[PDB]
Amino acid sequence: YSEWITQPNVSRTIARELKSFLLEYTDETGRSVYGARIRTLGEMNSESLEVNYRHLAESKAILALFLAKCPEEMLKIFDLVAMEATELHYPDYARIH
Amino acid sequence: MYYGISQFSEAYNKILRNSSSHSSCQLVIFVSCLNIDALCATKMLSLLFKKQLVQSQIVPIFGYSELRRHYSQLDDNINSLLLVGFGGVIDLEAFLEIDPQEYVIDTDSGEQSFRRDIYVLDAHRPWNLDNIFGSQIIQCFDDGTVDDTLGEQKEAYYKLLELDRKQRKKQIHEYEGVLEEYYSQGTTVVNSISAQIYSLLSAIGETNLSNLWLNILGTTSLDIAYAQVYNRLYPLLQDEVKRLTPSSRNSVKTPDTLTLNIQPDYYLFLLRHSSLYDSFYYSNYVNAKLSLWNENGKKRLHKMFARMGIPLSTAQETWLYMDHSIKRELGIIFDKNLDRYGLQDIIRDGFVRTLGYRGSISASEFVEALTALLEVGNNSAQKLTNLRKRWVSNFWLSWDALDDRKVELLNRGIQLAQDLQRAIFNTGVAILEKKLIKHLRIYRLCVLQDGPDLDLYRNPLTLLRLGNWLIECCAESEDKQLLPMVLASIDENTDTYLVAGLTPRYPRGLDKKPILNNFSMAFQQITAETDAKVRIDNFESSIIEIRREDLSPFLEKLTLSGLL
Repeated sequence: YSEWITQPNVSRTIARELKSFLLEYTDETGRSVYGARIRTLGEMNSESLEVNYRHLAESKAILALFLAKCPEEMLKIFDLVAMEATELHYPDYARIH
Repeated sequence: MYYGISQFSEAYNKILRNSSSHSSCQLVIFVSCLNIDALCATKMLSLLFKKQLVQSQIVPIFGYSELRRHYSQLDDNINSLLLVGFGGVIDLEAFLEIDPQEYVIDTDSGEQSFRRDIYVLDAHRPWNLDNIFGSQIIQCFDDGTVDDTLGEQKEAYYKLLELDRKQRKKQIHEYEGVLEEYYSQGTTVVNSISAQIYSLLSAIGETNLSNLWLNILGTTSLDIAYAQVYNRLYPLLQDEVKRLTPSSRNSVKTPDTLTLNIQPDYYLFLLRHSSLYDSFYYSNYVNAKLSLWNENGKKRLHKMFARMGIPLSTAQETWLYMDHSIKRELGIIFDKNLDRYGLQDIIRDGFVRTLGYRGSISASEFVEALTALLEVGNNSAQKLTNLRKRWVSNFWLSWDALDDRKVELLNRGIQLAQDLQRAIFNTGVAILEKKLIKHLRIYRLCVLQDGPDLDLYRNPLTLLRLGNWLIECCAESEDKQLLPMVLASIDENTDTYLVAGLTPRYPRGLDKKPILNNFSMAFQQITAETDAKVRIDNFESSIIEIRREDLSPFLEKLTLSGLL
């Protein structure tokens, strides 16, 4: 698994995949959950984004399997994706964290 | 009319001719305390009469009762008075029981002259026409209003005075109509007294950076309530700053250099002494735009700093120690962000002063410090008199804070301003959370019955702080109709409410003709009908104090009256 996550074509695809998850996963009310959580994260000036695993098991579940089987690599990618998502949502959050 | 803007010099020359000598003190300055603009005007005036070595007395006065007290105990040696910040809106000749034949001297010739001048330095309007035209002793300094506007009222006044038959009846009915349409206008302030005195100094040639700063301060005090007037006067202040600024460029900061600048002075509350966070938080305008009195508005403010890229810890640093890169960049950060929140009117160019190495102060911050000193710097009628004495005594703390030799007292003013605005904000969120405002058909009513800080709101200025905070919150909502407001607070010691009748105003960024305070004469009319024991001797006659039991009958008659 780790050899697969670190293969750079796969890694770029994984980055787009988790970014798509944080953008387009919704509550059944249609709200993007991770939109709201990123909004809250910046309002709290927090370094941590709470991701629910079941939401990833519900959409693009291969990423959830990778996250279970190979978390050291996968969290490394998912952190960069989360930073990109919040920097998109809050420009210059790189100055805060 | 009496002394136009073009001829204040003649009035000042008359003051020196009549009331200057090495021999004797002859000039008395009555100044309304609890008025920053009157304070600054009196400071400029006192520096002028210091330089010209005129022996003179200043008496700070709370209201018309204290005026008529102090006037009654002036010796005949006193042949000039200056009434600063009051007296225009009332027939002083009748109120002080003047008889010109009791004051006339050396009439010879179709001519008159008098043993005491009474000059009036007041920016309140409408002028009482007996001061402007009726009296030969009362001498009002005019901004131009009388010559610009009151020709018809002048004509009506003089003809009705002369007009002691059907044509005669129709004419006196007509001119009664004119004068009773001129009276029953709502009250409004049209100028800064300090800029009026500055025009006098310009006519004498006495302008300097001290007097210009005092003019800026007295003028800046109008900005909360009378923004249109401040926008009239701001360009002239820019002209004078450029005229008096020295010629050196890229000047090295030096212990002796007083530099007075035009530069970005944001609409934030005590930015250079607050933290950045607190300067947003306790600003009237920011609270109005963000609806900051509730948790969702607080979340929005956090959202704002997060999108600015400013850490909340950095935002909460005391501004001196806050990150230098952020302070250099702050104008760019505001420009890039505040339109997204509708806070674009935070951007403003205002007057900043710095004196050597002891750090910058804006006119905004300085007037806040001065008001804080006026508010909190230091059998019922006796207790009320002792209270009003405390406010008279606060005047000299604001006065002394105007001097660079006593900047520790200005720092006391800054601290008291922060804690006052905290009390204002806490009482305000109490009002808006619990919905103390009642939406009566003609005006909004708010009455403070109980709670903390209630012993502050017996001061008229602190009550007006809460009123202005509420009114800024109302104005920035499109939901609310722009009704006038009544705001009241009980004094549990005197058993009297202090009641303030407050104008509405348009939202801060928009531009229209000013809207006038008609609570002044409305309170007078209810007072004239009623048996209630209400006092109306405060100089700002839209503020009264009334016994607790009388309030509900009074407000019932107020809302049944059509005057509002």
